Amino acid sequence: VDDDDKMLAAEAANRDHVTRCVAQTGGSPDLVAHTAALRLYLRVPHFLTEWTTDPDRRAAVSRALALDIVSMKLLDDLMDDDTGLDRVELACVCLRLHLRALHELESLARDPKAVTDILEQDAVHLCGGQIRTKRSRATNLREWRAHASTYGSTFLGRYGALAAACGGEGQPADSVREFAEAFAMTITMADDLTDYDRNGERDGNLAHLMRTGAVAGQDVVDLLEELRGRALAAVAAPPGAPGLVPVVHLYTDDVLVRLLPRHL
Amino acid sequence: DDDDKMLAAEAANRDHVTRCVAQTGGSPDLVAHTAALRLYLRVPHFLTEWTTDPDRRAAVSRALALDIVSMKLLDDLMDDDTGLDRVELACVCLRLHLRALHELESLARDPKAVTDILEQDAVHLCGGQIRTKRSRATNLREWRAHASTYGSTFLGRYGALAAACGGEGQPADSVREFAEAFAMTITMADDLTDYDRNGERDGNLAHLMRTGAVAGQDVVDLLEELRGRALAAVAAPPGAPGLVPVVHLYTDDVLVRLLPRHLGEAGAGAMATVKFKYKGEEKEVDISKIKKVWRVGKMISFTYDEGGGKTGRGAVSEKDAPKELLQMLEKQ
Repeated sequence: VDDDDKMLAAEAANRDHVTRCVAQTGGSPDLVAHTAALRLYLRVPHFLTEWTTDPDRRAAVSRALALDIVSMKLLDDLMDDDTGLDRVELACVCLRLHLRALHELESLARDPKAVTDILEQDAVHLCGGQIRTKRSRATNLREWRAHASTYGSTFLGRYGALAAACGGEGQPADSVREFAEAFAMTITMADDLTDYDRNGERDGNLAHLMRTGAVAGQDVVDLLEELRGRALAAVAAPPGAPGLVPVVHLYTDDVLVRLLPRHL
Repeated sequence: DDDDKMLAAEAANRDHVTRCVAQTGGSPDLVAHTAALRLYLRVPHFLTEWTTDPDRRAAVSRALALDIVSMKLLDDLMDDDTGLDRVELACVCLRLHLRALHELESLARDPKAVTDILEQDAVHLCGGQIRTKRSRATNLREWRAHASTYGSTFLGRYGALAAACGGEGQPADSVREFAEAFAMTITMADDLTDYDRNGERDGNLAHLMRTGAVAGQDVVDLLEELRGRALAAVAAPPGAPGLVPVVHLYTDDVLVRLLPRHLGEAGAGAMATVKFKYKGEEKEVDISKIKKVWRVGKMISFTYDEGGGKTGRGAVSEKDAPKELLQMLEKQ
């Protein structure tokens, strides 16, 4: 039973927890399926909980983070209003998953107050950040990274902070967050460079900027290596999460080898 | 001065909400939209009426305002018909809600109480709202079942939170029961108002009344049941007597101002009558056929239309005269 085996079981368990919840609260088959298709979003909680040694606690935190992450993702679908899904179901399922995540996370936290502390702390940065990202679309790498540091980094950083607050002891809180924020940006880039063709995304889209020449391929490679370095550093602080090293290399290399060539 | 306390609480909640919306990056339109939620901003004042300490009362009141408003923005987002920017709506909705959780948790009687209350009936609330839109109500029973979720349960949770966060002397079950009953009176008012203010039809109570699928007298009865439920909750010890005028105000407003707009010529349904004996015969006439009416001691004498230019006569003791007839007296 290796790490891949653990990751795969975690993702399946998170997916089932999510779909059961969506279905019981009235979600239609189409909305349940949409939810089951958020693969990386259902997997990411497993990485964030890599520092949790108790396996039962780890699976509990993982699935609770997955409920809220899916919830925020549905809220995002609701703001772009472009999935064809019923807005009433989206909004209602979004709320229901979120409230269940709050309840599950608070029951796991050493101090239940820490959950709302973390969620309130940089709420203005995250929400005001998402508004500006859509207002003024990015035109170069500086601007792209600035926006992504909110809806990507701060967004995952919070779940990183929640994993440490709900994960028992032996948890270097600042490092789990540091890992989440650097890792988030690597996958946010991956997403941009994938959703260019799969979503017809242009304005503010990193792949678009690379193709139009507003952004240099070497700078994207540089950013990816900076993020790889920051993530590796975060997982090496004590107690340490060595299992995350191959994961950081996997997602970074995938962007360098598969995704970048598609835009240069 | 309860009316002045109420006005100021609404203003203070308004201030707290709009600043929060503005600081998150909500535009002037969105700020105006939330400032316009007058009843939503005032309602937290009713829910916290049992809170003895004024500084806790004001803090709980504004925290409830934050989340009620946030849920109202989520609702504007599921209908997407406000002209507001969807990104601002979603992000301000989230930011307000998160601020409300932090504030309430800081005042709660127990660390898990807030999330326990939000989770306990989240499925009943969320699946209830889905079904309200999925299967439009077609009679009073169905309209009431749906309204008990997005209306009663919705405000009941905030009633429960007001008790959880309001220190000692809170009769939890009572605050919540006042909330659930009052929310339905208000939900009915909104349906009868938004029929014309929004062009709402499918599943709309006023539409069901105009269409004949719901009878006026049943609506009156539901309103009276809700009024009695809210008055009983508010009478439980230690009591919140200040809410008594409030309950009457909203129920009577629906009865007097809104209902008639959807019923027509006297929609009580019960056309009132006068029974009397005239020339050895039993008689009964509709107050509608009644022409002239005057008093002689404790007797009420009158004339009415019998059949064509035909004119009837009668007199009854005032003890046997229906309200309606007695009203014609003074109106004559």
